Amino acid sequence: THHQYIAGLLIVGAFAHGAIFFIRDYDPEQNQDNVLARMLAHKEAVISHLSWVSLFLGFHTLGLYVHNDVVVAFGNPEKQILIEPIFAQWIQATSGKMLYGFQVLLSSSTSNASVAAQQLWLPGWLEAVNNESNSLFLTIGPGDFLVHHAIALGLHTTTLILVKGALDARGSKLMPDKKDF
Amino acid sequence: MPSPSFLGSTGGWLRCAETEEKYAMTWSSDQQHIFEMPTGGAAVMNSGDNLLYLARKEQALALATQLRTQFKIQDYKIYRIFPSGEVQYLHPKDGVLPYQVNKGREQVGRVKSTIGKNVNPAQV
Ligand SMILES: CC1=C(/C=C/C(C)=C\C=CC(/C)=C/C=C/C=C(C)/C=C/C=C(C)/C=C/C2=C(C)CCCC2(C)C)C(C)(C)CCC1
Repeated sequence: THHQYIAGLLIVGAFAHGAIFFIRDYDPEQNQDNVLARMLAHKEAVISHLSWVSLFLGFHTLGLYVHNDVVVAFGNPEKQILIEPIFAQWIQATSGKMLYGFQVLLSSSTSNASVAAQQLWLPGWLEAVNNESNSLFLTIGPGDFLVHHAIALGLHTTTLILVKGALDARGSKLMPDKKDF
Repeated sequence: MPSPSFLGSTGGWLRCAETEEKYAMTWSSDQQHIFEMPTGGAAVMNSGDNLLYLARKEQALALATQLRTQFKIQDYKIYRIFPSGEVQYLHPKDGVLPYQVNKGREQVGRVKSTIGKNVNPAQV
């Protein structure tokens, strides 16, 4: 979490100085005709998509959460609309397990894709992931998915907030002389 | 000069007011009236001109704005400097600022586009 918080810091520092670059160093007269100047001639469409994502991942992540709490409070945890991240379960299938049997990656040691480069280091791979005592690709399920859904929600919202502040830095409709300060 | 009497202290006997420039207003006051200071309660306005002390410029202009709405009286405000320099900063033209005057001039005026271009081609 130490390096995690400092990672978020460096991200914000990069984007803040990017906004300063657009204010004190950008010039539409020189960078014209490329793709960078073409961005902020139509950037409103990009801001629209990002706002839509921020609303979508909210009404469903937190909406699922409210359903979970309300139906568990009523004494029916089974009526709860549970969720299974089969995409994140596929990561566990990639670990070389040969007992799955539903045409997933690394489910059979005879497949040429699995046979390719399984001569030396794969024996340790399969032995290291087929354990409940290590932290090499843990089990993933509902309480594991819905938080990743929430992380996507918060991170996409954060992305929009960090980008639009640098986009509407020279001016906006509320204030087009923002560059004059 | 006969000035309205006010009680409550607060305004007077401030060191900062003594070391800082002070404002002095006046008004005709053809009739005995009762008004309110911008920083005090109520006080009776005596006949003839009345000189007061003010510590802020906005305080010196809001009182003139309030007097103009009551009755129709010309206002005079004089702004003194720290040592003893007394200059007429209010109505240097003696013509009301919103109304048109003959003595015209331009100070700090850039005549360029509206999005920006903050460079000034000429200060005077
Ligand atoms: C705003 C601003 C700025 C900044 C920006 C930025 C910083 C951005 C970013 C971003 C980011 C931060 C990104 C990231 C990324 C990544 C990517 C984009 C990738 C990719 C791809 C792929 C496809 C992959 C694949 C793979 C491989 C390779 C192997 C393994 C597996 C996988 C799948 C992963 C500037 C200053 C400029 C300007 C102004 C302001």
